[PDB]
Amino acid sequence: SPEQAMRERSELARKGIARAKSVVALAYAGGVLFVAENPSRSLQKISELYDRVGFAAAGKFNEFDNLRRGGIQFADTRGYAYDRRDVTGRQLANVYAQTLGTIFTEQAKPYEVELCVAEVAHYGETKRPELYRITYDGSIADEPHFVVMGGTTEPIANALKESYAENASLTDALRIAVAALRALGVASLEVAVLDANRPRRAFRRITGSALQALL
Amino acid sequence: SPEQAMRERSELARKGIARAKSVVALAYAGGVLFVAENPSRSLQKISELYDRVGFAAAGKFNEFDNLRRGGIQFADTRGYAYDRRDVTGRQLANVYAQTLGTIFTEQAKPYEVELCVAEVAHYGETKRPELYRITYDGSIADEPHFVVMGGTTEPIANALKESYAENASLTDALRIAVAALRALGVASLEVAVLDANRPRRAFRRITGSALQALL
Amino acid sequence: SPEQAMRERSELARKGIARAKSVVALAYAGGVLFVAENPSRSLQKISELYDRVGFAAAGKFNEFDNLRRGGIQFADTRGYAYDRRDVTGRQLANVYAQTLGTIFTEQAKPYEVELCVAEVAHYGETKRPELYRITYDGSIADEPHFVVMGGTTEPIANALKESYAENASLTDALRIAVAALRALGVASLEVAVLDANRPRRAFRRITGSALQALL
Amino acid sequence: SPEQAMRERSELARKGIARAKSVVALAYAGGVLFVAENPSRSLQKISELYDRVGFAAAGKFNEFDNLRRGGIQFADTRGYAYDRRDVTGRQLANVYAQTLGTIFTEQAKPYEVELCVAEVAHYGETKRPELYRITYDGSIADEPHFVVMGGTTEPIANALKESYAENASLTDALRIAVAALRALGVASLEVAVLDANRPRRAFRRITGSALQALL
Amino acid sequence: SPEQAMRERSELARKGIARAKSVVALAYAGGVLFVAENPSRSLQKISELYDRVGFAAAGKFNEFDNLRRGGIQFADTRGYAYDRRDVTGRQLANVYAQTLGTIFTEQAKPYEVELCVAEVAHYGETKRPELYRITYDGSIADEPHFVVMGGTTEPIANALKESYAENASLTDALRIAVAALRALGVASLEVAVLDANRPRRAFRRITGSALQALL
Amino acid sequence: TTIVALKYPGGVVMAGDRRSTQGNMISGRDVRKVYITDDYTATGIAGTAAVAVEFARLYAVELEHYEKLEGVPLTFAGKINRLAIMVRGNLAAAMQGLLALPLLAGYDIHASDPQSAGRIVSFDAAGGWNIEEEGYQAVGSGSLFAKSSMKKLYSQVTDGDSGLRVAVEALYDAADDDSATGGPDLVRGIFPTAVIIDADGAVDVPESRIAELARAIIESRS
Amino acid sequence: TTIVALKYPGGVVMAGDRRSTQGNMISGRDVRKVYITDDYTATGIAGTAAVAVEFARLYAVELEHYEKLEGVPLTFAGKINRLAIMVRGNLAAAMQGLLALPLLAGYDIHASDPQSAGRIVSFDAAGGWNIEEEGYQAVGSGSLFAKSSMKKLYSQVTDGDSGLRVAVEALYDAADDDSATGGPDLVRGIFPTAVIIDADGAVDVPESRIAELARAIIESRS
Amino acid sequence: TTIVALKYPGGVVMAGDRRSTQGNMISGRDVRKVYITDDYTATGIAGTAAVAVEFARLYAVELEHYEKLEGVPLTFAGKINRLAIMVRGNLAAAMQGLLALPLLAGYDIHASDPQSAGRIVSFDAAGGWNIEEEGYQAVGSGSLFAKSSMKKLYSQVTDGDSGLRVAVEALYDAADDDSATGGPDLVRGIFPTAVIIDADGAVDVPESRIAELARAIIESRS
Amino acid sequence: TTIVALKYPGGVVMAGDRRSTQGNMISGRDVRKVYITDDYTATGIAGTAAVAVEFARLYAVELEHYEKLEGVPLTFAGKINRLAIMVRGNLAAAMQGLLALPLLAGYDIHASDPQSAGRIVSFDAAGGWNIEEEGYQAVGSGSLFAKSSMKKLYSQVTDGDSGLRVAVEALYDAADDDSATGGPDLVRGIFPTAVIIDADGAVDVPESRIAELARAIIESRS
Repeated sequence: SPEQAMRERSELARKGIARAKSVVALAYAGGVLFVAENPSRSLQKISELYDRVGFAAAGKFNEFDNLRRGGIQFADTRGYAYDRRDVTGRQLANVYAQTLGTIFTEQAKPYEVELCVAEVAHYGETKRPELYRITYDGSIADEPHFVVMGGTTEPIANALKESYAENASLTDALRIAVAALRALGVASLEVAVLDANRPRRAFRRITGSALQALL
Repeated sequence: SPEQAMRERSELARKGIARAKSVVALAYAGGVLFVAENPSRSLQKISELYDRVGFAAAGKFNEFDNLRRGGIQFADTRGYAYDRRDVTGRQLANVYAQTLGTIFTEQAKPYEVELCVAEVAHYGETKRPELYRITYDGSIADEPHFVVMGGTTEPIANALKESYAENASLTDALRIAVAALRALGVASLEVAVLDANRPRRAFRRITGSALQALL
Repeated sequence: SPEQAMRERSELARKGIARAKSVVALAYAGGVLFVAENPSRSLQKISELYDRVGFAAAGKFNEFDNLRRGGIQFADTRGYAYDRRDVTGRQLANVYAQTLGTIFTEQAKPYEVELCVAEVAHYGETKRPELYRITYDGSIADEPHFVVMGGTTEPIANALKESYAENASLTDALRIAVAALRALGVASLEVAVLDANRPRRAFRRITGSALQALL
Repeated sequence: SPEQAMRERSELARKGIARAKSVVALAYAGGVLFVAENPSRSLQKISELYDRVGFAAAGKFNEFDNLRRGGIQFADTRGYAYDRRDVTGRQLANVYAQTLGTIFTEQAKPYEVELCVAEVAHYGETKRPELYRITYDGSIADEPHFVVMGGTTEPIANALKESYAENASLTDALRIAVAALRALGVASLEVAVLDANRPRRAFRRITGSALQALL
Repeated sequence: SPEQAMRERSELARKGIARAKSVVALAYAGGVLFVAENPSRSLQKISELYDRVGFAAAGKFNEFDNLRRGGIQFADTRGYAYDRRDVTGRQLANVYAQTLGTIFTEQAKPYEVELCVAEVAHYGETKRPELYRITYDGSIADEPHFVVMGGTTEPIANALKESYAENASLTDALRIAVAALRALGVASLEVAVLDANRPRRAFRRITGSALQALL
Repeated sequence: TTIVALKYPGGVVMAGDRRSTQGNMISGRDVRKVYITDDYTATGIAGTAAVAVEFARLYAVELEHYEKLEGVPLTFAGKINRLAIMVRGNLAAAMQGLLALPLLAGYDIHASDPQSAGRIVSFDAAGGWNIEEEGYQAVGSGSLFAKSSMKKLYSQVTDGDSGLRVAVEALYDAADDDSATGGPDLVRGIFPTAVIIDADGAVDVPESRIAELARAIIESRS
Repeated sequence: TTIVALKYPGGVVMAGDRRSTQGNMISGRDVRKVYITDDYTATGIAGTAAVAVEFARLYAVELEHYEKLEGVPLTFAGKINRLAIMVRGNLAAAMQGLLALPLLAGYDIHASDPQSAGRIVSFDAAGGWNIEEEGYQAVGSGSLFAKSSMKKLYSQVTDGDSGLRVAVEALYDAADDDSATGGPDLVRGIFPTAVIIDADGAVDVPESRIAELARAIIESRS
Repeated sequence: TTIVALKYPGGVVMAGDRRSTQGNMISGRDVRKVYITDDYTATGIAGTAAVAVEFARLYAVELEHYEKLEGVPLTFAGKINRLAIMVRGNLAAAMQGLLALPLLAGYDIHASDPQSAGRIVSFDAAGGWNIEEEGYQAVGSGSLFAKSSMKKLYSQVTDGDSGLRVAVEALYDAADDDSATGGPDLVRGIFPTAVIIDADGAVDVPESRIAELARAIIESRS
Repeated sequence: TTIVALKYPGGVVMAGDRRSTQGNMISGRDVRKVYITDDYTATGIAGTAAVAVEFARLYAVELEHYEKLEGVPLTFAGKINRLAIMVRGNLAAAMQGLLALPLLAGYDIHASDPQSAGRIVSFDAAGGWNIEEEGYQAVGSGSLFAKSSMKKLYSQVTDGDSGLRVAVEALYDAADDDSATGGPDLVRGIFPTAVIIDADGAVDVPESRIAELARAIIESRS
């Protein structure tokens, strides 16, 4: 039955998501913070999409790497066609939702990926950071506080919900994120920030000695 | 047998539409009023199609967003080809019915959406507003008073039929719509109007302080 | 096996046609009269194909609307290619039959429609009106007196057979058609005529006060 | 099994021609005589293909009508390419055989038709008329005396075999054909002749007063 | 069921990989060392991809030979388009992961191959050699010390884990690799090195009397 | 070739000559250059006769096709836009000698004041359109003389008959000053064609009225 | 080349010469330039002989093809439109050197008055068509002389034979004034071809009648 | 053609003339060359009238299409880029005579200081754009005279009324020194069109105010 | 136009004028021709202004696109190759008048010696590139005068300020001997733009420093 096929496909995608590392994206005073469990130093699950737009994912590496490349290609073309300030995270989230829905419906195997797109305000502007979560079937949700991806997200989400504090500093937010994600050392962590204080490009990786000092 | 496949596709679409928020489009003295249960502030289920033509939908977001973009593309092309006053809501409703029927019959998964196209009179012209409802299979119907989409529509339809008043004011119409939809708060509501008194563009969103005061 | 699948497909089309409003087309002294039960005011089942050629249909609206558009496109192109008087109702009926047969055989879901193409004589010329009926599978039949479409056609067919009179006036023909269709009011009725007395375009709608007074 | 499918397809076609009207094509002194039982006055089962080549068919109307149009297109193109006298009934019979075989093997539903291609001699030339019967699967047979198509052809074939006489006049040939087909009035009869005495175009229809008087 | 197809496709690929010769790629002081069991002298499982990038594989010969040619074509085009020093082993590993995932998902039979890409530092530059292992389904992993491919890999992996020594010379590394691979002779072995001391092209084969003396 | 169009209180009138020449040689003495496209529109095309007939036929088919498909005729702006698009599409062929200049007259049923519902639209070589507000327009080789005659005679227009007479006189002046424009033929009895559009629709003026008007003008100038 | 056509009460007649030349050299003395396309239509084509034959054959094939497919012949307007379409499509090749000008004569069986059912249609270089109402037309290099002769001689046309005589005399004048049109060759016995169309169809005039008419004309002018 | 645009404290104003000519002949006397594209932008196109109308319509359609699709209007840089792309795509047609020069006036609602939120953008034939910082710009055949008049008159601009008066005077000077630009017609009552953009949006200036200003300038120069 | 670049111990400096003309007429007084393509490379393009802006924007977009996709910026050779490909792709349009020559300045972070990490790259019309080893380069219509001035002034370059002064002096000389280059306008206060690249990145020189240097040069030459 077509309904049986759809349920089996959804079960396969959900099982793929569950057997994966966890990623947390949380808003803090300076912008958005991405913390991921990544033992690899070369393969990155956190990346920049555009000047004020960042990307995080959980699942099979090649699939969300392809989605990352497609999103970057879309964002650069859209920024060139009209202007850099015309690109927003909502457009990228919508494109990802449509693409993932098409993949889930039409492709032979569904994408076992769970995506988050984060946007911060421009320089010298005030605006609450926006977080959008996209699932395997193409569903889109707006998360106002934090996004948790991959693995068993119930304990992680509960810990984040209890420990969340608005307008927290970078060090405090990082400590909260690692403590919630534990339920790790300087290595086997990928940390990045969308910093609203930067002039043009907000994305910045925090690795090595600086991460060890903050952690 | 193919008939089993057809009934299973219809059941899948009906289940998808039922597990969704409800939308109400009702005609009042100043035009047409759209009220939707939308917790999110960025995703919109109510939109403008053309100068006097508005659009509402219920179901999977990305599907009716794709249909929204297609209808906008059709309306702009038709208006450029002949004239702005040659675009009517009947043509958009017919195009939506045709494309929805084609998708239901041929696509891998049927679209779990229900659409409503509303039209108001031009400036300095009197005409009863038109409401068209299009379902997943492509069936198109004309509703003279109100259209209810998504969720359990029987109680909402019964409440509207009991409380509907022709030529009601905007405040009375909004109160009736909210009362029928409840069977909500200032937030988690999307309110829009096709206002027949506007010179060219009738679509207008009612949000924030205005929605708080009027409701 | 192909036989079982074809029988199920034919049964699906027949059940689709059965749960639909009835249409009657009958020849009278002035030409051809179309009477349909149409509660809607905007969605119309009776239309003009060409100067002296009219079209009636019963079934799913989007399907026979698509067929109507295709037939109009064929007729206009044929008239422009050779001449207006070289377009006949026989050619349009044959094109419709071939198209419907191909759709039934090759398409995923058969068209649940039944068509009638009617033709009258030119101005200042005497000729018996011609009525052609096309079914879902493409079978084409010539009905010399009347055509009944959709729903349970047996009672209306017998009522017309008992009540039909050749060379009847417009009022008498409308009374007979309404009486047979009942076995309705001014509203929820669509009435049109191919009038052989018109100079070029024979199609004319009878709606509103004229329909009320004549009936 | 592939053989099960082929046998089922052949049975479907055989039943398709079985429930159809019969056509008899027989050679007489003046050429070839086609006699069919056809109540309709607009739908024609007997037609001309080329100057001395005529065509008859029995089965589903739209299918053999498509075959008729294709054969006319082939004949006119071949005649223009080389000469009018280079087109023969054998070539049309062969192309029909190839087309019908391809349709039977490849198409979703086989054509439920049987064809007869007849040819007579040119003006001032003596040659026995040729008749070719083409079946639903593409089999082609050269019939020297008469061809019977559609319905239960056993009694008609036996009656013709007992009653046929070479060099019979047109009136005697029509009497024999009608007697064999009855086992009919002026109406519900289609009579045509490939008359070898005509200078260029041999095909001629015999309808109305001439048919009523001659029969 | 998608799950059923994927598990009978994964076990097919695993069985194909298992019945194959084992390859070891391990880092040593001078760069990277590839040691494989290859009795043939013309068919080679170890090859160069680019100036500082080498390739090793285990499985069906024609499949990873096709992958080798594709990787070489990608690397040369990338080097020509931008520069030779813009080509890294990480990009080649990513391309291999994409291609292998697509083949596993879409092709009729998945490739029964297991790839390893090795990169060393440039001339006069210090950097730890990088090893990437790509499996049949497109999964990509980073190995810091050694990679074992094909056959029963548990004994060789344990032997290397026990006996691996960082900064070991070429002789010590070759002896350890051969000892672990045994758990054979100068013939039926293929030995190659990515040598970081070479000016431009690092890949160098060690065969014949040189391999006899070194081993 | 000359086609004139002018508004009168409550409607519009549009007239055209009958001569078609190939060089200096007269090839046609009874060509019809004014066509009734729809119930309330009439178009007249100057230039090559073949292209004129082709555009008239194609434009009428286009409008009828849209009306049959959508069940509602186009607004006047839509008709203007379609004609302008068709003119723009022929620019390449016009550069090759297949030139056609259309002039469109209509009656807007959706206008507010019915007495001022007449509309005259002129198209230039680039496909642009302009709704003339001076009340008259002309196209063809003799368009300048016709327009300059209408400029002086337009004060006399008060109704349909006066507008028709002024149009006929303008065509007569254009034929008087231009050799490619055919004047009223009193020998063969061939006179300019005319179409009058008002609230009741568009109707062809019978040749009798045009003949009497032309004879009166001819006797006036004698 | 010269092909004339003229109407007489109750039908039409179309006549054509026989000479075909390349440059100043005579290459053909017995070319047939008038074809009977259908039962009630005849077409002559002037210009390059190859293009004339090709268009005649293709037009006859097209008309018979439509008649066979739809079981009913085209109306006269349909045939005119198809011929005009081929004329328009040949414009690119006509500018290249393969020019062909057709002239169509027919008898409308659907006409109201049988005495006036004959129709003559002429096509110009741009593909536009015009139905002659003066009763005669001509095409070819010598068309002007033939038309100017028929203008004087058309008052004598009262039936089929008088019309045939007038057509032959017009061809004689065209051949007398133009060197590319062949006259009656008495030495070789080659005379113009003619086709007469009436209610009974289109029929070729036998060579003896045209020979007698040409001899009478020649003795008259001596 | 001549279109002037200038900034005043708190907004921008754009004015344009009404004449349209083909060569030396005056063909249009009431053309409108300034269009209100969005709530806060207005564009004027000089050159071929047909291309001007086409670009105005298409640019407005594109901006409104983007706003409808994305739910938010383009930033001023986005609008500038779309207009520049449109200009660049017309280079082939401009080399063939269908040239169109746009001048864009707008109000940057996202600008920090409302008193300096007016923006003027000029385009060249190669599609490049420049945001004028001198406070005034002009396009058209008489653009040089208009710019040289505004250079002397711009010290008097202090509000919307003064800016409108200076724009009208610049148009008057351009029409005075150039024959292709139409001046204020006191006979026909046709005056240049104007659009004023401020924080409240873009509004068409009523004809009465422009008529008063033009009459005052005319009596001042008498 | 003129854009100069020169290396100094520890970095590179690159300056450009502000004038843009259309023939002999000055149309722009504050054009910015020197861009910061990325944190360590600046690009200045001489020729058509539209093409220069388009190439600068596209080159910056391509560099950032590669950096975002691959997770590591291009090497200096890769950037040079991409710019050369971009130049070569414009040759067909350059023959049509859309000519543009770029000059690239950079600071190679991967170079062994920081004191000599500045790089100057010049491109020709055929896409060929050359890394200048004499320490200075110039492009534009006035490039010859700038290069001949820097050939004499380059012995004074010892740090960033000396290099900036030499670049401004070279631009002053180029503007002095060439009318297409704009000199320092003391009336409007418009001065050449400059970019300084060193180990800390690429930064724009504030206008006050360049104004001071230009005033000093002008007083020295008075």
